[PDB]
Amino acid sequence: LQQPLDCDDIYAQGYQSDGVYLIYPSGPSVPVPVFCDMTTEGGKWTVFQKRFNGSVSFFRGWNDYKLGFGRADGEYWLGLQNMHLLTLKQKYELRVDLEDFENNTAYAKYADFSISPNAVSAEEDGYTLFVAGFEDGGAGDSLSYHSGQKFSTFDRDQDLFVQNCAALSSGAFWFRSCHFANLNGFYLGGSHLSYANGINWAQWKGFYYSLKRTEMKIRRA
Amino acid sequence: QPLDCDDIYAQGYQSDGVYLIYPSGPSVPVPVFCDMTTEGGKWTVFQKRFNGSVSFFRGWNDYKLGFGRADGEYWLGLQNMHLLTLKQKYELRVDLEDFENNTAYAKYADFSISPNAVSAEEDGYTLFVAGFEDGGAGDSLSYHSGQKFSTFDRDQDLFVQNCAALSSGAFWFRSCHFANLNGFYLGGSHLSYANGINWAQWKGFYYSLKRTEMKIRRA
Amino acid sequence: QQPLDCDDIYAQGYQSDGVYLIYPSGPSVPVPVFCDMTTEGGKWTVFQKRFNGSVSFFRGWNDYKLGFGRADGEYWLGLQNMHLLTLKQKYELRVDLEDFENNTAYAKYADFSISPNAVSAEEDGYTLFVAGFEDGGAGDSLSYHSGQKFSTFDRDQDLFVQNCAALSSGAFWFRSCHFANLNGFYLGGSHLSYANGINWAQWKGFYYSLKRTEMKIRRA
Amino acid sequence: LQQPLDCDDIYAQGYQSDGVYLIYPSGPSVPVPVFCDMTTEGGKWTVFQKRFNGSVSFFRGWNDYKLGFGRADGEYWLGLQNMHLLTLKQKYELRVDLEDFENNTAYAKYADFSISPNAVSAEEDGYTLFVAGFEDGGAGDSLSYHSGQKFSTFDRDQDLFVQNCAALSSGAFWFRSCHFANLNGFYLGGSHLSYANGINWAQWKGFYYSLKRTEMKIRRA
Amino acid sequence: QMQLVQSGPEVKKPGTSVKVSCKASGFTFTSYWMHWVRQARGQRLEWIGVIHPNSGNTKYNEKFRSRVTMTTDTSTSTAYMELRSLRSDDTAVYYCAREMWNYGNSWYFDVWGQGTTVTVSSASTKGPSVFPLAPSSKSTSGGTAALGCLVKDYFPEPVTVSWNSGALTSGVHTFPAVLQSSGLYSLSSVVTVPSSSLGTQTYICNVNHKPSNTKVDKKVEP
Amino acid sequence: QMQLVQSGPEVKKPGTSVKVSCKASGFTFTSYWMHWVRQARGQRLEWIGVIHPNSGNTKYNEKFRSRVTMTTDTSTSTAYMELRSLRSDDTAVYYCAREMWNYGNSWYFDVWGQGTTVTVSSASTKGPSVFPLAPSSKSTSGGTAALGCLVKDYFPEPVTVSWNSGALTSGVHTFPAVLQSSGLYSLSSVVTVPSSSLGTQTYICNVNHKPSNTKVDKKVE
Amino acid sequence: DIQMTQSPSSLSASVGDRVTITCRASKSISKYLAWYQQKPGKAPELLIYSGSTLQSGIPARFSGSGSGTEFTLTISSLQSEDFAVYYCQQHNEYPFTFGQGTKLEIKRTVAAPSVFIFPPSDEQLKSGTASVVCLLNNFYPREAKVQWKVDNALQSGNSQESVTEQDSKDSTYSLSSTLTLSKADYEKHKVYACEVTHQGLSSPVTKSFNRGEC
Amino acid sequence: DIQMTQSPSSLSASVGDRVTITCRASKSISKYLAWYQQKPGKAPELLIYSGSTLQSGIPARFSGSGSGTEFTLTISSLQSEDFAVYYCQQHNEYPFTFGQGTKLEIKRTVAAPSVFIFPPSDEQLKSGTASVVCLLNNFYPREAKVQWKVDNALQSGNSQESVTEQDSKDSTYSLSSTLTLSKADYEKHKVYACEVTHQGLSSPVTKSFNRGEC
Ligand SMILES: [Ca+2]
Ligand SMILES: [Ca+2]
Ligand SMILES: [Ca+2]
Ligand SMILES: [Ca+2]
Repeated sequence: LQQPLDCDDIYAQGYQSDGVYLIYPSGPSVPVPVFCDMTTEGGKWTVFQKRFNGSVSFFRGWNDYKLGFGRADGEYWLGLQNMHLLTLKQKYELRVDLEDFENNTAYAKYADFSISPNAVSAEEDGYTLFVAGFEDGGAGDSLSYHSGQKFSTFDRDQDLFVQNCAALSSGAFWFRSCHFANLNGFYLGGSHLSYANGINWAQWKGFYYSLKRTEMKIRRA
Repeated sequence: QPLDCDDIYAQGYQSDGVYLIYPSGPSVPVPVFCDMTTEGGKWTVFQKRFNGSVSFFRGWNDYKLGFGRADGEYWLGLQNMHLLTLKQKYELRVDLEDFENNTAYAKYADFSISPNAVSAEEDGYTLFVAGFEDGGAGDSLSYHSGQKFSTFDRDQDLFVQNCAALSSGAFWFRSCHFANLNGFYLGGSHLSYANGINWAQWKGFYYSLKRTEMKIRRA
Repeated sequence: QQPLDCDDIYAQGYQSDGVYLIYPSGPSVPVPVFCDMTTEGGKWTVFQKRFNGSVSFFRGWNDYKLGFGRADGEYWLGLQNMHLLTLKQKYELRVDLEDFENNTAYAKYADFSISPNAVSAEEDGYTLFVAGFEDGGAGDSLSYHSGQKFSTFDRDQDLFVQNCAALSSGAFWFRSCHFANLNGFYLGGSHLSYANGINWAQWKGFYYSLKRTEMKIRRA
Repeated sequence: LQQPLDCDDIYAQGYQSDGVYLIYPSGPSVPVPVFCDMTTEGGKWTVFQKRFNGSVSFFRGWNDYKLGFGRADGEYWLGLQNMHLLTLKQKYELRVDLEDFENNTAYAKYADFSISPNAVSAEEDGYTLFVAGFEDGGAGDSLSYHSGQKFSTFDRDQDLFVQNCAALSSGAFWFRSCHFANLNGFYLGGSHLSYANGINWAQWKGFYYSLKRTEMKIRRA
Repeated sequence: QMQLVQSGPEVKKPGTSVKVSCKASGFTFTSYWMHWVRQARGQRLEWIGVIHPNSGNTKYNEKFRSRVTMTTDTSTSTAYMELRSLRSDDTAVYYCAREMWNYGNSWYFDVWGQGTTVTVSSASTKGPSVFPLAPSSKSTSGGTAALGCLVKDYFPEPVTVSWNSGALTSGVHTFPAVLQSSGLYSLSSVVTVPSSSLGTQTYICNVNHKPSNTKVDKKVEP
Repeated sequence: QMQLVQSGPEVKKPGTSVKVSCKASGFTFTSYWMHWVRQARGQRLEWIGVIHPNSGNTKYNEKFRSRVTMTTDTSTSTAYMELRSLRSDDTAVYYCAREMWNYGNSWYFDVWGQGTTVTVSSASTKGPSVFPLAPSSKSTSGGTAALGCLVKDYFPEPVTVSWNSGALTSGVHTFPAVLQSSGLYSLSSVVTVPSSSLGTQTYICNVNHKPSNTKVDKKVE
Repeated sequence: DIQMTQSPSSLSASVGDRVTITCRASKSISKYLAWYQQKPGKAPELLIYSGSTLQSGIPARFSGSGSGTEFTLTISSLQSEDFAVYYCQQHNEYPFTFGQGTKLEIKRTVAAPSVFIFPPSDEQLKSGTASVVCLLNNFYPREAKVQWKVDNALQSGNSQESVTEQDSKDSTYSLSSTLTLSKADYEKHKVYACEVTHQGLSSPVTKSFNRGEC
Repeated sequence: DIQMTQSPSSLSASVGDRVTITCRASKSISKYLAWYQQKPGKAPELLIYSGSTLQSGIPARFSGSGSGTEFTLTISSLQSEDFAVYYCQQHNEYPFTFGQGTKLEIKRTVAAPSVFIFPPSDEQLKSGTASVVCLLNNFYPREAKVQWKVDNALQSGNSQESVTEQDSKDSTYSLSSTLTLSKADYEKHKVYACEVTHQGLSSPVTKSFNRGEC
């Protein structure tokens, strides 16, 4: 009769095998399934982003990115509203884990992470992204450039660019003039001669390289 | 609050009839008919047909929110169905009857709508059914497992044509159905192909059943 | 613990008729209503009040779904709210009427429901159902309306080629056209126009607009 | 267990430091963050209105004022819908606290306060404001003039004036013929030659003086 | 019934720490705020601080920070207060008090414990020395004379004085103890009796000092 | 207070099984993870495995799988660890320890039991034979000579040595016991005393071997 | 920060009288104040709160008023249970100060003190210390003054006094003053006397003795 | 998999000094490491965790640093409570290894061992076994070596020794070496002697006796 709203609670419930689990970010009325990485760096990771097959297209609309889309098994996106509910009621830490086509792994951690924190309405505030202190892993620091930016899609242009950077990048992200990280770009599978439109982490493999796997993890403070 | 009808059994009600359950939450209920008699009872019914009066050739929105009367023929609604299957594991039973005073059924151990899907809409409310226990009728639904729900509004089927339109109904269609329990109520045999309430394995594609209802119970 | 209807409020321990909070949706949000705990044993939930004529009831389909007005004075509880009550309990109807000659009348119906046992009220148009009728001062107009979807100038559900809701200057579960138009225009007495005021056909005919009007509901 | 819907509940939860807190006025499904003044007059104050920096513009539309807008940290407006949920299920006391640019403080208290009380729908009723018995602080009684008036914006003119008093006043308020208090006016920062279009409390500093800080507080009965 | 049961008294040397417990009954311990207040004898009460058991949040008085720390055991419904470094002036009675709730200012205490008298001093536990206060014909006013006992130099409080094993009570006046400059307490107990009855009746004051386990009976003669 | 109470010591033959209990008090047993660790004397600590009481999920060390099985009795707040087939090298002190939670890696043990010394050996319980270590004029350095007792051939540990029923403590040195090749233990206990006091003062060592219930008093001259 | 000073320090009245106590604030404290009633050797009990509102179970004769810097507590007609010490608390701000305390005592008829002087016992003088005691038995009002004179020389800094609480039967106080000197200091002088000043006397009474007189 | 090797194996320092202990990792272990403090015959207590963060209640003088393969534990100024054994744990991966253990002992002044030799008692010799004991009393540093000589012939594999832990009062160790031979073998030879080598001595001391000297 007691509900786990995040996946660090599931660690406290007594479950440590990484897999699909039900958490109640809204309330006990309706759950939403997610995949949790209980193995990496002590575990307790809630995953709001997974990509590896390239099958699911992430060039979706503002509504699909608000409500969430995909399968908790494979590639998916948890949904901006859900993300806002978690970060609203608890303080969270970010880790992103990346992999290229050369059997190399990398990552980057951010101490604080929140979507539109202390915003009375996420819509009005555009679901701004905030990230603070950055601890270096394999990859560099791309997200600090994005902090303070509303989430943008080809439906809703919030970026600071005259053009629609979400449209030019074939993805969705908290864009500024334009991204240093486009983890929702098109899965071009390796190197590409086009500019900054694939799943790109600028500081690790530049703008002309599309990763193979991608997932963004979240844990309690 | 009872979110399913097996809870209602625990609430203290055992007469089969119309009952209120709260699948979303305590805010809004939705009435259903429960078969507390069949095989010990505790069945939640998301599908009823017998009179033929209510037409099931409806749109995707009616099938998402549900349509009909819990007394007679109705469809509970795909969203409601998803809320149940999302938070508990369920068993499937479908009960059929022809115009020759014969009964049949088929049971499936596991049953889920869009399982482990962050949003049912995006997944098209896929149907999943696992281990099948044979009753009177054959196994038609195993052919449908893994297919999104399709209507003449929204074609999700694997067929170049709109199989929902050709079948005069809505179902989790593949190339085309072996079971169209929402087809047109043609009431007996029909010369048209696979457009009535048809269970292929029991009475073929050219026979429209008289009664039909799809039941659900906890694990 | 939350009272979802007003017969619960009787059980809560409150018997003075007035405005009260009940939770038909759930404990999340209440909706205030006025309850007539005096008339015929009390426990009446009121989903309709009219007397001043100030509030105009010629509203749209959306206002009649969500409800409109003040629980103190004239108001309409809302078709959705009403359906929530009638969906989870069996209810009795009483309507109490008054003319401009200091006369009172009423009519009672044993069963009353809005789209009973309907998986979705919108799809069914919030049909009205009334069964056995017990006569008070006024006649039986509502039995003519049973089985009819609720109609407004926004949404015409009536059985008439014209828009009977538009011709009647009100909203009701219209058929070919009403015998009861309790949401018509408050013409305050007699009127030479046909069947457009607050009219109870069987009590004061089609050319008489009542002074006060209220429709009450109690558990079975 | 039950959720704290107001901030007097939070006092009972065991938190007395004034800051940002989550309360659930709708239900356990979705919270809304608010700032609570646990210091002033014993505390337990829920704040539905904050202004001081002048950064956030309060000349917004009816939709932003219904759902709420701003940051619970700095300046914000909680949103009339939420305000209606609180006043609907509990009886509340009002306090508004003001400060000018001359290092002076003032306030006014109203015993009862409600948004659209006993209204079957707050929207239809225009979120009418009701305030009762007034205890004098530094400022006079300006809100008693406004009781019974629907909330008006340049989107929705509900005021009793032929003109658009919301538009002429550069703000949103429960306007009558026109305000004696426009705490959502334009942040004109001191004295101004224009008429009754800044943050004005008529009875304290008149119509030609715009206050520096402003916040309208609510506590249980 | 709503009751707060504090710990017994403690005697501590300067610089040491004391830990006072206060157990609650008759009300849900997690719902109400808990306050700690001390009352120096014949002086103004000083508010120590506040703690809520459910959240554990604390708010101390500015002057007592770094010295006092408050904790709560939710399982046993007990609230603890501990003053780390003690000081001779901290000698006072320490109370635990519950803040009622009341739709507004609140911040007033409706239910209290019953005192934990804390004594801090560098003196060591010492027994009393009883001395008679003999009556005389010069101290006789009419037909009533007075006699007494001087219970001098003892530590710590308290000592109990009774006359003839409690058989004599009328006319007795046992005075409040005084703290002398040596750090030890001293009091006197007197009783008025008829000057005629001095010859026949025997008068004995019974002094009992439990901290050192000293029972003494002293007879008085003119 | 938060305490973990382990079972007493056990002596087992090779190939048999031992079952160690560990009872919890002062904290909700179902909330925290429980770890099992062994410390061979003067050697590197070995982590056995983990079990959570609420879920019953287990994760063992690779080398101990098939041999160790963990269970928990929720009603009594007790945690059990059982090693099925024992081996002479498994002689060590076995601890039960709780993993704290701490918004991250956790997986470190903040509260420990107090040891269950487990001895595995084919030797049988045998009582000691006490022998005097007499002082002499040749073992006298100036005015202080040394004497002692040799508590030889006993099994299992422990044995307690005291001089004059504990009345003599200054100068005493009871050495740690040694395991001889015969499988039995042997120690020596000495004390330095003035050579002049040998004539008047009597020295008696009191050896107590509780496993066999042997109390012995031996005088030295 | 926010001192609280009560007045009067001591007030004496009889049953049935109207009594008033005042609590003063150094700085503006707003509407919010609370009063307590402490019986001897008991925990304080709360009476009034927020200046004028009384707690449940408190008699109607208790009533509070005031705002800003000055506050007052009044009782319509006293009763035997009402006599105690009353304390005023700060209540508005979070430093939380308390009032100095006001003694409410019963008023009886003025009575003079019966004075007795007790020399040092021979047991004391053996130890090396001498204590002279001066008793003022059953007297009202509480206000009294004792002065020690050795060889007609006033003494200070070497005498301590104690006052018993008001008696239950006759409502009279009693005072004991102890003059502690060493053996040598006691023997150098001859005449010892305690001088009592009290309202019931015209001129101060002197009870005296000489060393080895009795 | 993920071995842990601590250094130094044994460290000796005095009060007030700055001390540093190091834990080494075989494979990259990331930020995560923890340290423990185990007193003799007690359960370990956790000090540092995740490499650099200390547990609540632990003194401020404890501090940890390092990342990757190398880690360090440092104490600003020692105290008497600090002397114990310190252990390093793996913490990052789930095989979970521990560190070899580091002895932290107090350092005193070099003192030579008072050597005494004890022949076998007549009670022993009756049973059929003889044990010769060599005591090295109150000596520092801990490092010492004892060699048994029977008829000036070195012995090995038949002698066992035990060392008491560091004394509390004078911080000196003590060593007891037992040479166990049979009755017949003991009687074949005559002179038995234990040869002590220690830092405080120039050349090894020899304490001896003769069989049947009595
Ligand atoms: Ca743009
Ligand atoms: Ca198709
Ligand atoms: Ca029509
Ligand atoms: Ca206007």
